[PDB]
Amino acid sequence: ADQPMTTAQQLGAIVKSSRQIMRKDKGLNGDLDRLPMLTWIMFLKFLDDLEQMRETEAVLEGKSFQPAIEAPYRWRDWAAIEGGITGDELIAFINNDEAMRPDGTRGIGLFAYLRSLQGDNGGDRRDVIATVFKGMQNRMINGYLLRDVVDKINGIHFNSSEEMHTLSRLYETMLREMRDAAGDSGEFYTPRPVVRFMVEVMDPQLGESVLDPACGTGGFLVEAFEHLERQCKTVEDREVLQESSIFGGEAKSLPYLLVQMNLLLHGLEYPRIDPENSLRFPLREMGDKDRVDVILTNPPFGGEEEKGILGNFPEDMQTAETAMLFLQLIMRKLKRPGHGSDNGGRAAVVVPNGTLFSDGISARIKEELLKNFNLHTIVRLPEGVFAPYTDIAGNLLFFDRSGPTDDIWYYQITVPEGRKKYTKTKPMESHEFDECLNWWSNRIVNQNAWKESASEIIKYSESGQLIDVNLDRKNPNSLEVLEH
Repeated sequence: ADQPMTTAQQLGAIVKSSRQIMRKDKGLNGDLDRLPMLTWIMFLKFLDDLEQMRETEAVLEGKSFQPAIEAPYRWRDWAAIEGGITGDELIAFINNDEAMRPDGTRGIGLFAYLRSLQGDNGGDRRDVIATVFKGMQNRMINGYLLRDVVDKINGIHFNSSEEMHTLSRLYETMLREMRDAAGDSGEFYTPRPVVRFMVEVMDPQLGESVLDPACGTGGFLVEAFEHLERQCKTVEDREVLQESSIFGGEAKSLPYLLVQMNLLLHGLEYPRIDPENSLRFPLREMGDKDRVDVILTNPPFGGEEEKGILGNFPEDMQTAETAMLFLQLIMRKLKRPGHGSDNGGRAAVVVPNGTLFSDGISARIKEELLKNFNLHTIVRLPEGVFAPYTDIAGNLLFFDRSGPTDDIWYYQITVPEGRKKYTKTKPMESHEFDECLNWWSNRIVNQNAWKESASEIIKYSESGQLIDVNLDRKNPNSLEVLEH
């Protein structure tokens, strides 16, 4: 019988006790420094335990195994040995281009090794590990303290990939919270129930490509991958899964590293995450070679882009509003029909009310959307869904590239009785999407769902000038439509 997995309480203890050890290291200043430290250490530990499971699996399947990391650079070589390399010797092994290694031989140091990893066949998990470590550095100065942290993390344990994923989830929650513990009052996060709903209705299929141009710590991409993994029945299916073309963009350092790490731990060979501004490329240079089957995303609800970015967009669509520029990017990146599928690509996009009611340049963007894509469903959510980052209401746009919009289904979810908005401590829950899920493939008008028409929504003057595309439509059954 194998030892039980680390419990949630135990993971918390390890994380807190490690941070408290870090408070003694003069090389580290606050969670700004401590959280990336914990993260690379935790990653090398998780990765090696995963590699053990993969090696074991390959032996059972009579298949060859290729380690991502080779001895003596694996966790089991340098970290897992009681009373192993420590003090100045440890710092040297970590930091140096060349150092005495844990096996008593001189060679390249750990970070230098990880940063110089490269895939055989034109890019694999080793190249992603290298990119991750090129974006991190060891800031601890005291090797005895580093060793002490490594000894705590070494005690983490799991028996399967699923157990590992549970701990990864818990860890990411701790980080976000720590980074919400009155230190950095900010960031933004799509709640899990909203992500799962969006992935469930989008139903990504093995063989499809997926993009999230604002993937954060990778919520949509990881959920998409797990959804894809449930479809595998054969060895061939598994290869398709692991070689999936999965793309992301994320501007924030730690989240950028976290999405790459989690996808690698899920078995994706090459998460393709761009750390720079997703809006920086000329849409007009984009073509079929650039397009994807599925887009799952919660772009920013607000903000403005610098003027240099605007030049990348059509002359009549140069709004500085980030949320609207992302909408154009997403439209551009959907596969056109007749390129592997009949409907072309499909997108699910979280937008604020402002996107819906906006006018001017935004109306032109929405006209283009309605004329060239099928915006078949808009699900409208209660205020508070994104608490505590903002109480603003959210909406989910579902569109594909099949052709122009005709009828648009609206579906409004209401906050449970007696409450007016969700809260951090009382968040929205998955069961609340059940009614919508069942309705999705059995659409009828009712208390929550109604139809609008694109030709009614888009308004032109007699000259044919565009006057309005207002998608902020209210539930005709609601009382706001009754007594205004």
